[PDB]
Amino acid sequence: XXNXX
Amino acid sequence: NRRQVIASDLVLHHPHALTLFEDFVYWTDRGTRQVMQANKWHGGNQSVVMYSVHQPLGITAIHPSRQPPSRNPCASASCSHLCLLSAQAPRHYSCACPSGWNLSDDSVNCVRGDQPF
Amino acid sequence: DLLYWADASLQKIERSTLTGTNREVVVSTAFHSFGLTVYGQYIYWTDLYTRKIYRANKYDGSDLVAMTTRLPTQPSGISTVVKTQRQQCSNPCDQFNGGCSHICAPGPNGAECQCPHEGNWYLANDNKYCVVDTGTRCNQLQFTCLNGHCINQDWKCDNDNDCGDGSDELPTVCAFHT
Amino acid sequence: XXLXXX
Amino acid sequence: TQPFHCPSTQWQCPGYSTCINLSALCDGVFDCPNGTDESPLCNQDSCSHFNGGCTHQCMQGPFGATCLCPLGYQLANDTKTCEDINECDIPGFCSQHCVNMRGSFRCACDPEYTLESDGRTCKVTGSENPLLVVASRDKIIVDNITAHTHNLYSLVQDVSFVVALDFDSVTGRVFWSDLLQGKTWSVFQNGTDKRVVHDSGLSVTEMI
Ligand SMILES: *[C@@H]1O[C@H](CO)[C@@H](O[C@@H]2O[C@H](CO)[C@@H](O[C@@H]3O[C@H](CO)[C@@H](O)[C@H](O)[C@@H]3O)[C@H](O)[C@H]2NC(C)=O)[C@H](O)[C@H]1NC(C)=O
Ligand SMILES: *[C@@H]1O[C@H](CO)[C@@H](O[C@@H]2O[C@H](CO)[C@@H](O)[C@H](O)[C@H]2NC(C)=O)[C@H](O)[C@H]1NC(C)=O
Ligand SMILES: *[C@@H]1O[C@H](CO)[C@@H](O[C@@H]2O[C@H](CO)[C@@H](O)[C@H](O)[C@H]2NC(C)=O)[C@H](O)[C@H]1NC(C)=O
Ligand SMILES: *[C@@H]1O[C@H](CO)[C@@H](O)[C@H](O)[C@H]1NC(C)=O
Ligand SMILES: *[C@H]1O[C@H](CO)[C@H](O)[C@H](O)[C@H]1NC(C)=O
Ligand SMILES: [Ca+2]
Ligand SMILES: [Ca+2]
Ligand SMILES: [Ca+2]
Ligand SMILES: [Ca+2]
Repeated sequence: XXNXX
Repeated sequence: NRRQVIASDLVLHHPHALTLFEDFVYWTDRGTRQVMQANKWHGGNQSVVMYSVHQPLGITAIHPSRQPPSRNPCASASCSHLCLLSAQAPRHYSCACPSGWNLSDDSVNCVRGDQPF
Repeated sequence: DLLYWADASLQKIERSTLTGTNREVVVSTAFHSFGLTVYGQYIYWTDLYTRKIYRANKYDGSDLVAMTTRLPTQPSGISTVVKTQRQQCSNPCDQFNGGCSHICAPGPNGAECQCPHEGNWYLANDNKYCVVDTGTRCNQLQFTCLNGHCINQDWKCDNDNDCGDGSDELPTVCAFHT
Repeated sequence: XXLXXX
Repeated sequence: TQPFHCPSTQWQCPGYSTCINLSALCDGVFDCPNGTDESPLCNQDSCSHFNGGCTHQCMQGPFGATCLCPLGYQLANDTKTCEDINECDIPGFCSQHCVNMRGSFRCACDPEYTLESDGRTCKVTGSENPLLVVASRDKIIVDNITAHTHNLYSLVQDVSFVVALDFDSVTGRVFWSDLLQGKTWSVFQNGTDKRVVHDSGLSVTEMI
């Protein structure tokens, strides 16, 4: 998964 | 004597079944689809035993220690069909018989029930 | 004086002393933790996965509850609003801009100073003045005025101008001079 | 996950 | 060299550099602004009036007598009494059977287990191999737990939806139920000789 907001 | 092993914790999502061993407790989660291990007294030393693609429902630990031996009072019973253990002190066994059968007054022999249904 | 950090991949929140010695896990399995704050006895963090705000005891993570329901749109960032003044102390930068040109920050020992964002700057005069790095320096006997004009340190703050802009006689250096 | 095993 | 404190017969109030001598300690009112000039227990007893009142062992430091309890005992709410802790009340301190003793504990466990070198942990007396079996949808996965290592393999070949599991020690057979097939099966732990137990009458077997 991504780690951005 | 009610105690909490794991509580107020996010390690549990939708746990289904558990089994024990020496100072360890194993359980399966249907939410995260993984089998877990923890200390059975305070829930520490946790780790993931297994990841499963499908939901893991059942779990058992196979070992003789999980299956302690004892005397079999039912082994001396004269009950026909079913002989079920019981907690009553004098005998610790009780005769029973399947669906559609009649318990005779002998308390050990059963006869098929011919009544309609 | 403890430092708390939350890892969104290992999925746990940890604490340690300000020197980073005593690592401990205050709460394991904290999900996809975004920014975290500490107030009172509890620590509060926002989770990107379950879209909730959680709390737990700051020492052992025992009383873990969710502060809100499932928020509609994935909260991010959290802080605490407090009315009481917090640990006030006297900074050295108020007095004559900490003895520096324009920008200073209170460091562990005295005022600590830095140059602006834009420009090929470099530090001079015990790193208290900001000048343009023209590829030139002056030796241990010349004081450096601003813009690079550098003259012998005896005239430095002699209550007489010695440069093209009066940089030497600025009060920033003459506030405490020998 | 729902409770019913089905 | 040249120490930055007061050596010899002086003691310093923490939070300050104020040095006071051996007689100024707890001389009266809390003179040091931090309150460390005096302590709540300061010279409660001289550690000479019948062991200073402490039930086991008194000793006087800079701030008067302190009561010592032997390893296992605990200082009571009243500081001068040492009492026995109930080590069996802590859950899991003794694995199976705990007996509280005077400043001590006793442990034992069932004949299937043997107590370890430490008098708390009990381990299975037989070697065998602790075998963990988990019911995934289309596969019955069995783990061979040994030396902190898990080995995964499939017990049986033709299951569809297993929801429940158990085993019989006498015959060494694993019992499981299939939700889609509506049957209960029994097989040996090596995957051979699978038999049907219930072929009808089962709808949703939650547990066995
Ligand atoms: C999988 O494990 C089971 C565990 O029971 C094995 O069953 C056991 O197999 C042995 C050898 O076939 C049986 O011993 C034999 O017993 C007969 C009398 O019944 C005797 O005449 C032979 O000389 C021999 O001793 C043993 O009884 C049997 N256990 C039970 C409880 O039935 C099975 O063989 C294993 N399968 C594989 C493929 O390894
Ligand atoms: C995980 O296991 C470790 C030991 O490997 C536990 O750590 C010790 O636990 C005992 C009993 O509470 C303490 O007396 C020791 O001081 C602990 N030592 C260390 C190195 O921490 C630990 O408690 C277990 N996990 C948790 C969270 O309970
Ligand atoms: C779990 O693993 C152990 C170790 O590999 C297995 O024990 C061996 O079993 C074979 C027979 O299949 C024996 O010939 C070896 O002597 C055994 N070795 C040891 C170290 O005991 C054991 O069979 C496995 N258990 C199961 C049920 O799969
Ligand atoms: C000790 O005594 C005080 C005052 O009676 C009481 O409030 C406290 O709970 C006691 N603590 C213990 C652990 O005995
Ligand atoms: C002033 O001159 C003395 C001469 O010994 C020292 O160099 C001192 O560091 C100087 N301080 C300032 C602020 O100019
Ligand atoms: Ca849940
Ligand atoms: Ca000058
Ligand atoms: Ca005093
Ligand atoms: Ca005791």
